[PDB]
Amino acid sequence: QGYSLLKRKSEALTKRFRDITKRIDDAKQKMGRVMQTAAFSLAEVSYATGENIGYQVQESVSTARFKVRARQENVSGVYLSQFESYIDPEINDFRLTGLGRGGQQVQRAKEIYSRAVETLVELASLQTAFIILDEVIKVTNRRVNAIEHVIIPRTENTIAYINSELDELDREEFYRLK
Amino acid sequence: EALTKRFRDITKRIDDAKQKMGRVMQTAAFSLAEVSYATGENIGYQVQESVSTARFKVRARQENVSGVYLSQFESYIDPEINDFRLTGLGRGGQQVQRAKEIYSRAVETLVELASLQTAFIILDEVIKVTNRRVNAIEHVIIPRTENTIAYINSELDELDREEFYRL
Amino acid sequence: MAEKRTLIAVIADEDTTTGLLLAGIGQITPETQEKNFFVYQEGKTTKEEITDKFNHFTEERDDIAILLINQHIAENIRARVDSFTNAFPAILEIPSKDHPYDPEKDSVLKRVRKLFGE
Amino acid sequence: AEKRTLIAVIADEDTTTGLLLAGIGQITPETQEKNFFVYQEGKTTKEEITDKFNHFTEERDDIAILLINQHIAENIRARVDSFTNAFPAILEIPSKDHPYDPEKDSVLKRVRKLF
Repeated sequence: QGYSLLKRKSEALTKRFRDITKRIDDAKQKMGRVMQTAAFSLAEVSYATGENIGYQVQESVSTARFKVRARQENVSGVYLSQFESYIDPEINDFRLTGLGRGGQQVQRAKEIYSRAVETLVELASLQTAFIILDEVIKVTNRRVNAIEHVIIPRTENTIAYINSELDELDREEFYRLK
Repeated sequence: EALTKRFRDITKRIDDAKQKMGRVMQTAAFSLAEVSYATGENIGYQVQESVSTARFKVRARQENVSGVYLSQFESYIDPEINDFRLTGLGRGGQQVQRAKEIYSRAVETLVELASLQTAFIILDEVIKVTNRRVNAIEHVIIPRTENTIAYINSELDELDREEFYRL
Repeated sequence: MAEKRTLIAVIADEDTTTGLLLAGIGQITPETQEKNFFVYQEGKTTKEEITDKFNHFTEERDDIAILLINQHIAENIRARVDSFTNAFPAILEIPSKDHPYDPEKDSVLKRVRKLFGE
Repeated sequence: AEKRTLIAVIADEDTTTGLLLAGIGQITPETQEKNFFVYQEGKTTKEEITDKFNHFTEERDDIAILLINQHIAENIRARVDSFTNAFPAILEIPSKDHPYDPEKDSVLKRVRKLF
């Protein structure tokens, strides 16, 4: 099997890739919901306490607790970028002031954002794979269409044409020669 | 399916073409025999004797067709090289002229068949290669991506759940 | 290239930036006094100023591994973003609190492409 | 590809004479070598055909298409089936007393498989 095989695999693969893409979109939406919910809870606390969280957070930045470690990994010929988060324990957390009871709400939001960011590091690692995978699907479906909707018809013509040339030659011999 | 029948027909039409080639060529050969017999001249000898450089050559060319690259042949006819001037045929000379005309057109037809077989051969190799890529991808990168994305969605579901604890 | 790249850089609005900074990704290079995040404001931040920062995190700095950017901001400079093709930094377009979800108009594949900087 | 410009022939008397008339024949002036080999049904040995086939297919870099009578190729079907390179393109054609069988044709088999 060749075309009949390719055709089947091509299609099986395009469904698998449609699902992946859908699940990545689903993940992307949840990211949005998760992050805004967290943001809304900081607003709540900021409003309630009068403190400006965004100010305090941003002005206390110095050195990164949350870093990554970046690798290039050869996988069946294609080079992929992978990331692993690493968390420096030498660096302390933020100690936000003037929140009182609201401090625990912020603590929990921080817990959430950290886990969300880790999730982004994993999506980022997923990126090169999906990009390659995208182009493979596109190319593969280009070939299958060429064969089906171009190369075959074009060959059906060529062979029809060739037979007409030979019919005319046969005809011209019946007459010009004998 | 529809496509496999269209391809079966092509293979049939190629066989049909191949047979006509046989008939067309033998008929021409018959007419040279007729002349050789009638005139006493030995056409095969004279023809072969006057060969030096090819009048009829080809040029292999590469044609991109919807992404896939195909090799085509185009016949090239060197005008520097003259035609044969066969001697001792008299009236029979015109019969031989006409047969030469026919053989030339027949050969052009063979160049086209060669291009066609070459097309399918290349096309064969493209399919093989393309299915090799698809299997390579499907062996590792696909599964790995499917897991990672499943895992990622579970993390986010739990985070969503932990936020919605709000009562 | 790879071993030097350990930071996550951000080009994003007030709310997004605050959340990420809480996760602990922010850093000030002590020698150069540079930050690895740039807060964006609609109305005030110029297209030219975004392009500077994008170029800066992407090509001028050797230590950024991942660049997070609000999709809306990247849309302002889509030309520049699409043209960037290097393996590092990995570029991730994400939502804001003002824009949690994607337009229902957009196909799944388009949404996912934009996510990955296309 | 660029070096391949000739049509070579391995064929009987009649077939060869016709093709030579069309103008495909050529003699390398220094080597005195030809791009055609006439075959005779009683006389030409299997070993001698294999030499010429190998010569036009692998020893020479300038042949683009090799024409061959199906009957002749049938004598060396083992060797012909095993040859798979795109160049020279190999074209089995019928001859007198030997009508063309599709299913013997090596290229046509390969193309039939995989449809």
